[PDB]
Amino acid sequence: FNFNGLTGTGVLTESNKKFLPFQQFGRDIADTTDAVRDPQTLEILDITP
Amino acid sequence: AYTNSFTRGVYYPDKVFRSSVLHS
Repeated sequence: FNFNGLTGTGVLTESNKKFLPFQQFGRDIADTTDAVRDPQTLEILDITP
Repeated sequence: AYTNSFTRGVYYPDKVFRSSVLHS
């Protein structure tokens, strides 16, 4: 995938989080990106190895 | 006059979503 220039690999899945309007990505304790907001439909997904 | 601020004055540092963690 390549989401707004951010590249990687994994499995996309529906998510049940509510990003604030000023947020785009979401990290964890390991500091890797776990969720992303689709830049077209504006839905939130979950990235899994 | 003077007053005491107890724990006021905190804002979001970055624009990244986090949940169920403790950040420094």
